[PDB]
Parts: sequence; structure tokens; C-alpha cells
Amino acid sequence: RIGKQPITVPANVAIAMEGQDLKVKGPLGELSITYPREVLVEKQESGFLRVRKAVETRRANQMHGLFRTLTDNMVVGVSKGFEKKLQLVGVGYRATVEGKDLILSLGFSHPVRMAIPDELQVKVEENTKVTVSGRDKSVVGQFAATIRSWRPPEPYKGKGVRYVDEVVRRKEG
RNA sequence: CGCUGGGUAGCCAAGUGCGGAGCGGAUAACUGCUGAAAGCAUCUAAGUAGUAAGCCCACCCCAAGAUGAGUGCUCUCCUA
Repeated sequence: RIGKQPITVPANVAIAMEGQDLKVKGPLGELSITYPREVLVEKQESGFLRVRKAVETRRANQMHGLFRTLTDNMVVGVSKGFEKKLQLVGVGYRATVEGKDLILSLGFSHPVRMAIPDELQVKVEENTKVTVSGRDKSVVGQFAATIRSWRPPEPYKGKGVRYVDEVVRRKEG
């Protein structure tokens, strides 16, 4: 299952294990997550962490696999980083950068002046598609959903803000 | 007011001014972000984001008999 899998820690990724807390030190940030009340972690003198249950119960079997893949997202998050590939479908849906902010002409009256945070490096390499880059997957997903929460792709319109190779329902009439 | 014609100050509107503000807080329905119990998944079981004329606060007034009777400033207790 999920919970029995060694944490693949790559090179130049320092593991810091503290009292009820994980402090990872990757080259692209230091993510910090408090341990659950029923999960105690063990290490075998290398780049392989193993979270372990502390009590025979159901909730430790919830946060065992949950906390397992969350620490996987910690180590892979601070080592390589996660990127989302949004795409503005259609004509006039242009997206560009204002230094600290990001502006989205989406067919409204005024283009949306949505502020990117400091932890995410976004890039517009072509005027439609926007690569939201970041360390942690949850912030990339929340801000990518926040940009997505203005114009979802309508089926008859066939034209909105969708991310790459995700199947979208379309209709003929 | 004998019946009429006008009218100051009052009162009144039909007249004249003003109000109904909030990237303030938490939510209901819903859309989600990572995401496990069934190595696939799923808005949730951990955490968390947008958001209702609805709830609360802010808004105007009364208001410590709020007996839980508040707080601050100031005055006065003399003669045998």
C-alpha cells in the first residue's frame, strides 16, 4: 500500500528530524510539517525515512498513508519542485505578468489583477499557457485552482482556462 | 372667525436634505487544492482556499436597577 514505502531522499536534501516535527532542508526551500499524534517516524542511517504507526487504530491507518505521501510531497517538493501547466483557451484570453502581480484578460470588463505569491515562480512562455512553478504541491494547486476559478471551460463554448491533457466535456448544440 | 382675500413665527408635506457602507469574521448549498481507509480514485477522514440580500460585527439611538450596579476627572466633610 501507500504507507509501506521508503521516502526516496535524493542528493543534497538534508533530513532534519525534530520532536513531533519534520524540518526538511532542500536546495529550493525548507518545508516544515508537524507530526500527527499517532505517527512516529524512524530512519535507517541513509536517505530513506519510514513513518510508522504509534497505536493500533483506524485513524493511524488514515494518517499513515496520508502522512506518508505528504512527506513524499515534502522531499520531492523541496528537491525538484512541482509545476502546473495552465492554458487559456480561445481568442482574447491573454495572460501576462506585472512584476509582482499577474494580469488576466479573460473577456471581462476589466482584466483580473491577481497577485502571485513569493513562493511561486510563474512563467508565461507563450501568451495563452501559464506554467505555475513552485515548491509545495498544495500551494501550486490552490493558486492554479484560483486562476482556474474565473473561467472554467464551458462545453458549448469550448473555451476557458484548462490545464494540459485533462479531458473536458464538450457539446455540439 | 358672519362670509370671503392673502400671511410672519409654529405644525405639516406635496416641499427640502440625508441614509441603506464594509479584499470586515465565520458559514449553508456548491466549486475546489493537496489526500489516504481498498499502491486507481474521491472537496475530507489530517490541514486548507473562493463564496449568499442569510448569521455576527461595523452603521444610528437608548443603555451599569448589567444588583455582575463599571471606569476616569473634580468638589466637600468644619466649631464645641
